[PDB]
Parts: sequence; structure tokens; C-alpha cells
Amino acid sequence: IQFKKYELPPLPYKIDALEPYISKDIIDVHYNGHHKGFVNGANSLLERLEKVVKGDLQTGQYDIQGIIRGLTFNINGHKLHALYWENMAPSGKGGGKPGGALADLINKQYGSFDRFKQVFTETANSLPGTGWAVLYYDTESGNLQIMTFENHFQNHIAEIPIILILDEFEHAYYLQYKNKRADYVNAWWNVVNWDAAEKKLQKYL
Amino acid sequence: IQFKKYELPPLPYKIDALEPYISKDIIDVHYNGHHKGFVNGANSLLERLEKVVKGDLQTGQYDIQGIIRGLTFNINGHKLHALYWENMAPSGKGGGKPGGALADLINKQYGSFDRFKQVFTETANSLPGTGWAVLYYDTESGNLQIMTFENHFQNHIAEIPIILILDEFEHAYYLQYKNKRADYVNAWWNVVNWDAAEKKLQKYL
Amino acid sequence: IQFKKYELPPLPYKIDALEPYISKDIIDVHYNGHHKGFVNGANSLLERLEKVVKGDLQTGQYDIQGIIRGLTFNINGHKLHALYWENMAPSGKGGGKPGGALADLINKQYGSFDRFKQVFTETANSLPGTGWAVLYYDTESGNLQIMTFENHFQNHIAEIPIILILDEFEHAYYLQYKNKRADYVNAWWNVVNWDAAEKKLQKYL
Amino acid sequence: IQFKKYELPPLPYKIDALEPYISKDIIDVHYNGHHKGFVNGANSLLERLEKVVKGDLQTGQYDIQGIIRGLTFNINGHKLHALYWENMAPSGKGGGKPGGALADLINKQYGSFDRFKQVFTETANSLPGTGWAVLYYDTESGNLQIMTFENHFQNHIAEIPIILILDEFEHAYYLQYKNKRADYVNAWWNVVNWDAAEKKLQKYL
Ligand SMILES: [Fe+3]
Ligand SMILES: [Fe+3]
Ligand SMILES: [Fe+3]
Ligand SMILES: [Fe+3]
Repeated sequence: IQFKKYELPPLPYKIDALEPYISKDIIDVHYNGHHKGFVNGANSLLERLEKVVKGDLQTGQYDIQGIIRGLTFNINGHKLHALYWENMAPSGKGGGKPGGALADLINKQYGSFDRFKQVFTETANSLPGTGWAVLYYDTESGNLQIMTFENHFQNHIAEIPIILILDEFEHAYYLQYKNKRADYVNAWWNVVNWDAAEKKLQKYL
Repeated sequence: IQFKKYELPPLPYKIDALEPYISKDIIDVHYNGHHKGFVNGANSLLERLEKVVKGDLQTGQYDIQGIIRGLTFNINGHKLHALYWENMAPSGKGGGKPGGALADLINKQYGSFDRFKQVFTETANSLPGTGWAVLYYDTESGNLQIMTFENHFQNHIAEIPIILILDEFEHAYYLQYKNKRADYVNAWWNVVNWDAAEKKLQKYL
Repeated sequence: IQFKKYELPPLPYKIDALEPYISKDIIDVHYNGHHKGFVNGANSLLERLEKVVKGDLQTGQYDIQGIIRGLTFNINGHKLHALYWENMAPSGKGGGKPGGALADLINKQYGSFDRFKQVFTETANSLPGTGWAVLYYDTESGNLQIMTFENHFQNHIAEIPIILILDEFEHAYYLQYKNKRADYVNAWWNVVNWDAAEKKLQKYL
Repeated sequence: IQFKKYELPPLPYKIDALEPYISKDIIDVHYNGHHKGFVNGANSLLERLEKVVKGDLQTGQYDIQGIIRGLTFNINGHKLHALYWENMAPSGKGGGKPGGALADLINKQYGSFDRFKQVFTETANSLPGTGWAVLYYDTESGNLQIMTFENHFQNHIAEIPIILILDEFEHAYYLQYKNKRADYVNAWWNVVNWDAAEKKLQKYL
């Protein structure tokens, strides 16, 4: 008996494909260092949890909250980065405005893409500390719900899909933007994979 | 322009259907008081967010983190309780053991339902403070991942479905069990809607 | 080598001394059940941490984040309740308005005690989930800073003293007020130990 | 009526005084960028809270949880960095081992400074995400309690003094160590201001 392990997905493009918005130096360590670290961290914790389940680690030889909380940290660390990479694309394929159903929903709920961009940027910059900014598609209400995560595992909304995702941990921009997170946020719009976003949304319509 | 509002789902059974495991007094206020409060809280915050989007509330007339964080609190409060009600059933329909694919997965990953129950109960009782204990079906790895939430919005794992959900806020058991949360957890197994659980799991296989 | 253990302080009054604002039934289990549970939880975790330090628990036989986070949960659980009991007093000795330096500071920063009461009550009721509402005396700025804690260990401000403390976990009022936390908050003002508060403030002036 | 504003304390040394353990480039932006940002953020929120108190911002023109939570974030951001700067010193004045009462307490509770260093380093590296690692002096138990903070405001222990403090946000080491936080932690021991630590501890004995 055991749990299936996680696997680092391949990057959808070269590490420099996002320049000049996000330097290849950032992407390189962000993917090969940070993301890989989450896959590894999640897997080692799964191996440890398997031992708890099998009884190879008996009472007093583990602290369950440390394992469980470490798992939500690493698993989300992996899942969110995997979404992050696929949510971006080199300028041209990336950037611009959304079309199809996504654009329609955005207009109905925010008036226009231009307004949405403002509100999202504003909400992303209001995030106290490290975390993420995402646009959910609530399959229950049909609302494109904006949300900011603190760390990788706090503030998520249960079961619904992430359509737009922006990494706000400092390692996602520091080497290039230093402490100017807001400039990184502005630059990020230029590599958003709107087509992938529309494609994902379609799956829930 | 606006967001669609949330609606309190009807209870799947009478308020006393879960006795003697969970008194009708608890269920009554838990549903009509607590759950309804989340729907209302979420909706009023949505109305407020609409005003921010439309500009009826201008700069300096709102604190976005208060709205956004209040939304994750109330929206999850609503969604999780909605899952909670459907995840239980009067003794007979509720309780017992799971069958089908769910039982198979449980045996492959935990050895047996008996072991799973132990590990879940142990993990649920380790929760520091109020929150939830859930069993996820990770569509990525195929793992039935156990997790404890702190409050309604901390520790969730992105996008994956909740198969089993246990409410651990004090209002879910205090009136009947006082501070003996562990006794409430033991009693809860008797009303778990395993059929609904198998049904939900099937949807992702 | 070892760490000193914590001790449950004696209650400053009889368990019914706070009626009719907080029933003796609540106080009884709140002190003998909940508070005692924190002292015990903190001590057992300290014993476990001692074993990690001494090496009796070797690598792979513990998950440090579980121990450390369990310690902040239980230690604060103990400390905050200890402050809570001393921050209240039977009607007469408790309730009313503050005098001395505390009253003056309140007037300078909030205009009046009445205004302060309003803002504090408003802030306490805005707390999403379980936790606490406190009035700090920031020794750095001299500000009587209001704050809400989520659970027992989130949102504290480093090193400064708590002058006013209100428990907002459901077990502090459920048996008597059920889900009407706001009514409990209003009733609480009637047992606030303003003299003890003035006394504590004096120590930092 | 109003609240007193916070002030950025002057750096205790030149921005390059901590090299080669922490580059002057990091210190420069860490102090002039990050720390200053917290003082400013705290003050603007205080100004806003004053308006809520005075009534210049009426109902519906603010979201109290956003103000209150933003205050704990920024105030701690300021206080913790202020402690951080004073807790370090150029090599010579900094680094080495503690003496006096601090050393004795460390020996009684951890066996030796060497063991303490190991446990602290281990605990600091276990921190999931950004935050801090601190050594508290619990005035209640007399325990030198280790703790890791998540972000600037989560996991603190009420009212007790911080003797040792290590910043674990990525901006404290990224420019020099990139994602190798553990190497930064090892290097940090070389600039710990043990004398200041002993001095602060003395105040509570
Ligand atoms: Fe990242
Ligand atoms: Fe509930
Ligand atoms: Fe309590
Ligand atoms: Fe810092």
C-alpha cells in the first residue's frame, strides 16, 4: 500500500521565453529550484505519511500536524506553480486580451476587460506578504471570483477551478524587480496565456 | 453588471434525522443560523464588491483585503456546510462502510477501511482549534488525500474535490458534546453518507 | 536538561461570579476543561520537545513543525485564558468605565470611552471565525491598539502587553448565547475588570 | 484625537557592515525599501483608522478587517525588522557564542550552545514559506522558547520578549543566496549580536 507520487511537469517553453517581462534567471531557478523543491517535498512527506499509515512509524515517532500541514504547503506549491507556467506564454501567444466566453463573462461582471485588469491589479497589490492572486470560475454561481492567497495554502475557495493565476512570492520577481512587486504585476499582463484561460473555462461551461 | 448571489440549499433531511449522533438542536441552528449566515455574509460582500467594481465606492471608501478575505471566509463557509449536509444521512442510509471504487482506493492506499478510519480520526482530532477534516480525491495523483482546514479557508488543496468532510467548529457539537470533540468525531462515522461519497468519486474516475 | 512546565492559575472568583453575563456552566468547562487542556497540551509538547533536544527522539521520529506550531497554539491558549480570567470580575468590581491613565489615553485616542466601546465592539464582531479581540498598549508608540486574533496564535503584535482581552471562541458563549456572539460581546462589557486593566497599564508608564 | 505615528529607527551600522554574510545590496533595500515600507504602511493605516474613529469615514466607507489586519502586518513588519537590525552586528562585535545568564539558560535547557544552534537551525529551516525564526524568553516559565512565524504576524506568543530573531522572508537573502535559505541561515550565526541579546535578557531577570 502507498500513495502515488507527484511529478514535475515540463516547462511549456524555454526559460527565456518570457523575457523581458520575467528574466530567464528567475524562470530557471523558479522552475528548477522552487517548483522541483515542492514536488520533492510533497513526495518525501507522502513517503512519511505512508509509514504512519502502515505503522512503520508508531505513536510518538511523528507529529501528524507537521506532516499534514507540510503536505498542503508542498502539494499546493506544486499545483499552483504548474498552473502558473501554463497560465503564461511568450509575448504574442501571451498577453493581449481574452476573447470568447471568458471575455463575455468579464464584461458582464466587470463592465470591461480594462476595468477587470484594474481591479485585479489593485487586489493583487493589496496582498500583505507572499502568496498568489487568482481569478476563479465559481461553477456554483458562475462568478469570476478574484482572490488572493497567503502563502500557497491559505484563502483558497473549495473545489472551484483557477482560470488566472499570478505568483506573488518574492522569488517570482525579486532578482529582476527587487521590492517593486507592483511593476512585476504590471509586466505580467504581457505574458498571460488568455487562450489557455479561455480553453480551461470552456471545460466548465 | 453584477455577480450572481449564493443560495442556501435545502437540508437533505429533517433536522432530527441525525439523532442520536447529532441532536436536532444543533442541526437546527447549525443550518438555519450558521449556514444561512454565510450565504448572507457572502452575498452582502458581493454586493459591496460590485460597488467597488462599478466605482460607486471610490478609493478610500473600502479596504479590499477586508472584502476579499471576508469573501473567502463566507463563501467557503457556505460551500463547506453545503457539502457537510450532503455528506451525511440518517443512520441506515448513513454510516457503515464504503463500497465500489471508493472502498477499493481506500484499501490500496490505507490497507483497509478500518485503518483509514483510525488515521482519519487521529488526524481530525489533531486539528488545533476550529476548522474541518476532509478526504480529498486528488485527480492528479489519484490519492485520497486527508487534510485538516483551520477556519473555513486555510489549508485547502487547489481545485480537487472533497469526498469526505467533517465539520470541526465548536458549534457543530458543543450543545451536545461540550468540549469532547473526539466523542463527536466517533459518533459522526455513524451518519457518513458513503453512497453519496462513492457517487461523487465516480464523477472523477 | 529540560524546560519548566506551565501551571493552571487558580480562578480569581467562583465559577458563577460572572452571572448573568456568562453562566457558571460556561465558566466551569471553560476553565476546568478548555484552559486546563492548554496547560496539559503545552506541557506534553514541551516534554516531547525536550526529547528532540536530548536526542531521545532521533531524526525521523518527529515532525518539528507539528511540535512548534502545537506549542504556539497551546501556550497562547494558556496565556490568553489566564489573561481573560483576570481581565474580568463579578459585576460591581467588574463593569463600568475605566479611570486614571487608561481613561485619559482612551479619551485622547478615541475621544471618549463611549466611542472606544463602539469601535471595539464593532471590531470584535467583525472577527471572521474563532479567536480574540484585544486592546494593546503599544509601549513603542503609546497607542492603545485594537486587534483581533484568529485562533489563539494569529495576528498578535510582538512583545507588547494586552490590557483588554475578549475571548471569541464559541465555547466562551455558545451554551448560553448559541450563535449570537454579538449579544455575548455586549454582555461582556459588564464584567470587564477595569481596575486590573488600569493597574497593568500603570506598569508600562 | 489621533494615534502616534511610527518612526523608522536608524540602522545601527553601515549597510555593508554585515558582509560577507549579508551583502550591502540586500541591507540597502531591506532597510530603505522594505522596513521603511512598513513604517509608512502602518502610519497610513493609522491615519485611516483615526478617520474611522472620528467618524470622517462612515459606515460603508471602510472594511475594518482590512484596516486591522493591515495594521498587524505592517506594525509587526516594522517592529520585527527593528529587532532584526539590533540583533545583528558586524563580525567581531557579532557572531561567536553568548555568555552570562543567556549562556547559562541555554546550557540548562539545551545542554550546550552547540546543541541549541542545531535545534534552532533545524527549526528555522523547517519554516514553510516566508516568515521568521525567534528565540523567546518566556517570563512566565523562564523557558527560552523557539518559534517560527509565518508572515510577520502569525504564531507569535503573547507579550513575551524576543531575544534572538532571524528574518526568513526571501528578500532577506535572495539577491545573494537565491533559493538557498539554509546557507543564509548558516551564515547568519556569524553576525548575531549576542551581547545585545544578553543585555535584553538581563532586563527580564
Ligand atoms: Fe513561485
Ligand atoms: Fe459548521
Ligand atoms: Fe476560551
Ligand atoms: Fe525582512
